[PDB]
Amino acid sequence: KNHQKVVLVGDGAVGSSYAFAMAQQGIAEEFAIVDIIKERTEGDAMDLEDATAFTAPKNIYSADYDTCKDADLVVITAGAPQKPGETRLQLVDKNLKIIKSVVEPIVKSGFDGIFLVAANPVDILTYAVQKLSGFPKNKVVGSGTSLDSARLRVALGKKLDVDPRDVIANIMGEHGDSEFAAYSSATVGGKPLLDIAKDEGISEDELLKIEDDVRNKAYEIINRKGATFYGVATALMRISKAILRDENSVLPIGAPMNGEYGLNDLYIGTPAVVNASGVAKVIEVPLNDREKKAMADSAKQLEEVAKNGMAKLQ
Amino acid sequence: KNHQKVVLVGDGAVGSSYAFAMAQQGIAEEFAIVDIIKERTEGDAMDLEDATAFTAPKNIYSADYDTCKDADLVVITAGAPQKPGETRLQLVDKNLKIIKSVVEPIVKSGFDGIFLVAANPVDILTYAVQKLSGFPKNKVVGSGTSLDSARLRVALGKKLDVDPRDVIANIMGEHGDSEFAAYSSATVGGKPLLDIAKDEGISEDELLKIEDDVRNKAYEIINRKGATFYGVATALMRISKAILRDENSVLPIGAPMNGEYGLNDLYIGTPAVVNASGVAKVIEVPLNDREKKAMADSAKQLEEVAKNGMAKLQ
Amino acid sequence: SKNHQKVVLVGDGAVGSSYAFAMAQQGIAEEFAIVDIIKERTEGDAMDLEDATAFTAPKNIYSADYDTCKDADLVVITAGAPQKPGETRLQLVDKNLKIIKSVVEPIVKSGFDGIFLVAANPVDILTYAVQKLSGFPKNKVVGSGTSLDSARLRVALGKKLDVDPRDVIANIMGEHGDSEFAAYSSATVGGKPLLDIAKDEGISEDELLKIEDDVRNKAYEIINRKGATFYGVATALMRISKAILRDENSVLPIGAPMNGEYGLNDLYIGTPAVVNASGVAKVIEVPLNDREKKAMADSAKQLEEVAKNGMAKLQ
Amino acid sequence: SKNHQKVVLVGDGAVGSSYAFAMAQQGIAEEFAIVDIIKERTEGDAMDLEDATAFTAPKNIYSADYDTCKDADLVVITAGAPQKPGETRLQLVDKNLKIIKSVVEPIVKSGFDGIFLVAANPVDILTYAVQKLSGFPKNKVVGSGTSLDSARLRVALGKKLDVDPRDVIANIMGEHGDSEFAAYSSATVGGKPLLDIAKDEGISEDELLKIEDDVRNKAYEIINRKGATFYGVATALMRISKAILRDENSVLPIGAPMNGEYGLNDLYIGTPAVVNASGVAKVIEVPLNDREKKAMADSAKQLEEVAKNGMAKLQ
Repeated sequence: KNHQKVVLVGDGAVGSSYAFAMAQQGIAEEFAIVDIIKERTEGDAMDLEDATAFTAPKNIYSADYDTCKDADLVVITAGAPQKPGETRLQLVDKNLKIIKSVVEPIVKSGFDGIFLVAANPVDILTYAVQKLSGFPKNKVVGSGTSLDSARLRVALGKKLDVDPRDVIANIMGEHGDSEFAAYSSATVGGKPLLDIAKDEGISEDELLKIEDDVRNKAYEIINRKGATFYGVATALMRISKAILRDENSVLPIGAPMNGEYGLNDLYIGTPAVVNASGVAKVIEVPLNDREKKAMADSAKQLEEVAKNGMAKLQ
Repeated sequence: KNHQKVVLVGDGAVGSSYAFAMAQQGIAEEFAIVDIIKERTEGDAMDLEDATAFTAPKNIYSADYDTCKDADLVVITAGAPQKPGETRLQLVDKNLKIIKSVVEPIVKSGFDGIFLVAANPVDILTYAVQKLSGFPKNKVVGSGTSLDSARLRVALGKKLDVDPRDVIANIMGEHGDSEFAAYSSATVGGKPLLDIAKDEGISEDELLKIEDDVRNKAYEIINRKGATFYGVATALMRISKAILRDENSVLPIGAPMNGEYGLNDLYIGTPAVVNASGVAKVIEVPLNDREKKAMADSAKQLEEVAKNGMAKLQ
Repeated sequence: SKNHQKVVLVGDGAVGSSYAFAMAQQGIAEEFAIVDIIKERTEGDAMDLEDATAFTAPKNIYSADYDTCKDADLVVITAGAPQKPGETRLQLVDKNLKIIKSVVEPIVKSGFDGIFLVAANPVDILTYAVQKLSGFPKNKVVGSGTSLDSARLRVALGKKLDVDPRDVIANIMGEHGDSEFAAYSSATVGGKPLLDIAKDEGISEDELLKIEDDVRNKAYEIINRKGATFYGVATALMRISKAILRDENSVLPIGAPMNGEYGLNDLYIGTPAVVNASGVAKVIEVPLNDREKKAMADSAKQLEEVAKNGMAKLQ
Repeated sequence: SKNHQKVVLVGDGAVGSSYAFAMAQQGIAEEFAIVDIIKERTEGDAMDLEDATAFTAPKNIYSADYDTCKDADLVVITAGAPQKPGETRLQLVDKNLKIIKSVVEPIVKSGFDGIFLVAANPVDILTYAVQKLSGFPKNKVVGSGTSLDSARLRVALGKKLDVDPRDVIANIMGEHGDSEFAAYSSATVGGKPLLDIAKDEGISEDELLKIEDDVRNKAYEIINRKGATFYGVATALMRISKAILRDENSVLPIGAPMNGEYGLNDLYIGTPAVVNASGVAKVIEVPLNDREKKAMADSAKQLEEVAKNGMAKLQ
């Protein structure tokens, strides 16, 4: 084959934004859009097409699951949101059944590329996507704590007047309320962030609120304009370029665990090296006492829910 | 001042997409969002911020009209859509009153940058923005037939298997039903498009439908997914870079007329040279008999509606 | 391949070293092999060029031999000695034909199955030779041809009109060299005839024939100032290389295989052509007015006799 | 200014010509003046570099004199003669101090009010001199300093770990040259200590001291192969130039004015620093372990005596 083919599954606000971000960046020459309502996925290809007159060329079209036979990359944003009076366990059970109905026909098409999974809850569903496909663990890449890392970075940028790209600051654990900022491993210019904190008169106090503001930014953005999508759309575009450009770039992702942090048989938020084979390397960072306790607490929790969910899905 | 400041006015789907497209492209270091509902324009700055961790740095914030004092660029997407049982004349009268309420406070702030006007109907409202501001005509740039040119280009690309960027094909006239494709001036590689048409067995017949499909793509996209925004968002980003990078780039825009096509005292769709001063040069293209008749018909029509509208607005 | 893309450069002179650096800046091709005779120089260059990768996109840059071509997507041939003072164009031709034979045989022996881009001068003779000697289909030998001088014409018409050179759609056509011409009648700015732009701007017939002549002399004029010319063609090579590796189907002026276009066949010559992952997708046959019809015929007949005598002599 | 940005290059040697080409590829700065002694070469170069603009972003590239600096945002000084065989470092110092005096006086006389970026070797002595001789605040003289060798260290640690060199946060620090060191204790990959990466990867203390030494020798090793080194620093200059013109507040290793950081004052020296439209925004004072504390002190004391004797001699 002559050029690179991404398949997006799920053309909601997250998925649409991803497709547009890949249109602006001129990444992937062919872009397949797969969802249930074919009239919408068509309208979206027609709308997204119009950008290719000012960006790089791209053949964007609406498709079905079979398009994956010759895909390099399947991006799964497929899932229903949290309806009021739906608990997290019902959201989990509803979304596992959605992801089973996406993975099985992708794998039946003879797709042998890389998965990036972005559907919430993302570390449960990255686990599920690997279980259901049979794919090697490194060829299922989780979006995981990429976005919330990006959020910690943008917040620490504004507080220090540093380009967000040079804040090496990681949100780690299960994407969601049990995640934490790995502040003791975090640096700007090689200099510890907890040293920058002490010279800038930024207390332990403020850093725990900065951390808690990252966890609540989804809520705060949903509560203002109804949804959140540009952040993750961009995080997804960035992991997409590490894979397709074979970069060996260092990104916080939902990465398969094989002993790192004392964890196994689990996807969870850590810095990883990302390339054409997916997760190349987990980077196992030094955790202080609080971070170590949040990673253990976050992981054990995530494991029970992801295994009962697969057991109940069957 | 040390860096470039864009102000978007109007943070609907068109405006939001524009802001994201400028975030991906790393164009403008400071990006002000002005609309009525401050909780939405805030939510959008918070959402758009998150991209700057993977793209170039950008200080995006919600503001009011006063932010324009030190703006290089004001992008006006402000306007209400066409409600069913609203005629075009009521849409015109409603949108003129909206644009008067945007222009007056921008000009009161002491803004002395460039306008790009994208609110529909765009050639009436580019006219209005120039009348209301008192600004020299070249410092009011219309979005005009940029999008629909982009659409003709993408359609002729697919039909010939040519990168849409190398189809030099212009939609001209008033953006809307009275516009036409300047096919006799259109070329690929220097070679006339009507010669490519005759070798490719593409009839006069097919080209008039290709033209009519460009005019109906808004409708067709609205009818599939409820709205159209990625095309114009990208067209707006592209004209935005010609201004801010002082490019002297050739783009189809709503350009001020001073004798070109036998027209005066009018903004209308033509290729123009775009730079840091706005419209540098109108490019007056050869029209065949049909194109000349569509440009005259489109322009006279647009003039009566734009002058009654300003007369009624007062 | 496709998901980790490999360019091989053959010839790490000024043109080739500039090419590698332009491909370093643009972040195009994940792997970049340099093949030249003196390995201590091709190594020193890969060491200097990798220093860029800390600020540009990642790239595996290294000195190699001809065997590296087995898994290459794209082989860029800049190799050949330039014109010595008492050397005739015929001896430059005969010398560089024997050099390109000595590059092509080991490329083919490596099992290389990707695309050639030929930049060695004289470029339309040597693109002919690369095709005859490789056995590769005509579409997978792309000649740099009139890309650079097209770039020169566009930049000169851009300074004259204060237009972005990327929107000045003017081609230099024919054999790259003294016989080439500006296709001014087919040339356009936003779809406007350039001859009409010329008449409104007070640019006469004779100023355009000088602009055309000044393009053919720019190499000499630059060589006489700073000893050599390379940034132009380095860029043109990078641009054709991006159309191939990104499968763009972009319209570029190139040395394009002829099959009836301009009444020509069994020749590579300067025309706008659609370029993608398979090399030359589509030759654009542009309309020629009476002067440039006669310049294309004159340029092509000439280039044919020299390419056929040269290959007859080589073989 | 801001909306049409002007860089002036002073010195169109190999380093400066590469810089201009990298700035051509990246589409940074709308106007680019080249100021050197031999005007026929600075013209030939502007003619060759403009040929790029047909495929890259538009740019007004031209040969100028020192007066062009009046409306410049950024003046890049690469100017100075390299080390002649029987020349001591003191005579190289004394020769290049008198050259930089002869560049700085007419820049200042033009009414130039933008930022200096100083790349001429020895770079931390000559950044000191550019500040003393210009009268400009310390923040508006940015030294290229340890940017290139930082780039070298990162590319070498990237090949060893198969990590994108852009994610290897390792700095070379001190005086650019033989006294400089790799700040390995403060160095990190995704927030992981590099010394921990070293111990898991079986990379010993002695291999890291060789990697450090191999960075200090890379210039020599490249010069011995291909006569000169330029693509590295050309790139480093382009990167610092983008942080200034885009007001990025990006963290880069540079020759940064000292005001108490490392117990140093009244010196330019290699440290990571935040760089924006006002030049040096913020020096990052990184933690030094016992070896690199003693390398920074040793490097800085040395550089101080030579910069003060040299300016005493010049003045």
